[PDB]
Amino acid sequence: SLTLFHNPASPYVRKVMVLLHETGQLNRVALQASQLSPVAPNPLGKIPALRLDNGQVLYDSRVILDYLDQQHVGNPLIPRDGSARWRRLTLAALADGIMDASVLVRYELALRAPEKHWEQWLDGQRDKIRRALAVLEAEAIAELASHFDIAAISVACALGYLDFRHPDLEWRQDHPQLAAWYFEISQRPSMLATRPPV
Amino acid sequence: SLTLFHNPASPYVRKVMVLLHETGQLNRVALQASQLSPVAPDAALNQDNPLGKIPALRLDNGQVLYDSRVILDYLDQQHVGNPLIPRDGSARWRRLTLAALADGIMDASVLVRYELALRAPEKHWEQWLDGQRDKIRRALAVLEAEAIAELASHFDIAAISVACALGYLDFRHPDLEWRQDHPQLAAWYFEISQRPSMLATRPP
Ligand SMILES: N[C@@H](CCC(=O)N[C@@H](CSCCC(=O)O)C(=O)NCC(=O)O)C(=O)O
Repeated sequence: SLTLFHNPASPYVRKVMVLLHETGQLNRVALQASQLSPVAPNPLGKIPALRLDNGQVLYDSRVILDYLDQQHVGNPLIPRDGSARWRRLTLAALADGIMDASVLVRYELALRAPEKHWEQWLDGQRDKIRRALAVLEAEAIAELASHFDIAAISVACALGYLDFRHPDLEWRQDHPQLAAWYFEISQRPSMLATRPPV
Repeated sequence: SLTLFHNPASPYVRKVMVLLHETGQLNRVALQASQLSPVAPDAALNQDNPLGKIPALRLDNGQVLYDSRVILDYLDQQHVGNPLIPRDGSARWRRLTLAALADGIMDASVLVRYELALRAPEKHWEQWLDGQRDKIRRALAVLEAEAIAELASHFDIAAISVACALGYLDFRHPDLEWRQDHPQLAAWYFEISQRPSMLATRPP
């Protein structure tokens, strides 16, 4: 079968796992436990990475999601053409950017020695997250609710990661519509099954 | 019109500019200059891309696309020549994976630039810097070992992305040697650097 190089904490892996659940493809993929190397190091250790039967490996998560969305016969979760394609992919990119910034803040606080922390840098990354959440609340609520697709899955996983690694960034208070949407989609079997450990 | 947030230093912007040049679409896209960093944001950019990153592409109706991969995907469908991103089949995912390899080199290279140029020297995290150096080297080794013929076969999304990553290494990290251990990649890069699209999009 397909082998997915996997880690249960990664929000980028989670996107893939949620799509697999949602599209009924989970039983087609074997999860290979894979080691994180955030400080210093599937020869490139890409996570997620998807190995096909010829030994060739696909990455990163966006490429893997694109591939997997074409292997099932249900409604596509990534629009194949038209304005909706780039709108949903931009919303997904917005979510990926929330993840990128969240991961940078996490790696700094969890892995860099305190003496080497840079507050202006950390605040700059926090600001990206705040600005992105504001856009979602102001512009994207109806859009997210319309279809649990590439955009909704990516945002959901970004929000899950914020709760997981950054509980002290309270985001529900200033984004109540996003909070209500998230509470609901959090109960989907795909989301329940893919929560990060501890 | 279309408006692209732009500077000549960014290799992600460069991928877009190279595609525009290769596909004959430059005269459709206005450039809006952006100077920015995570500690010095562009407030005009932030109103369009809340992540505060370039490229971002404002469409005629004011809808904004980002990040670079989304913009490349859109622009590749706005010309009637051979696509630079395969739209069907195994080739799509191989070429996009190679592009992702290149984007990984760029991502690491940019984080290293910000560490060395912006963060105070006494706060430089040597062990992480070493890690990033190694991650870049391993990616280059994979290109050298596995992808040379593939890159030379078509100057497409994969070739453009790799080329922009190499240009960025030379630009921001000239003291990081990459040619010595990757001669086939170096030779390919020397050849495609002579393409008009590459010559026209060099960093300052
Ligand atoms: N995923 C995005 C990444 C884009 C990206 O990181 N762009 C960089 C400039 S590269 C040039 C840095 C330099 O001056 O050397 C950028 O906008 N940095 C601003 C910031 O992170 O605040 C994409 O693919 O478009």
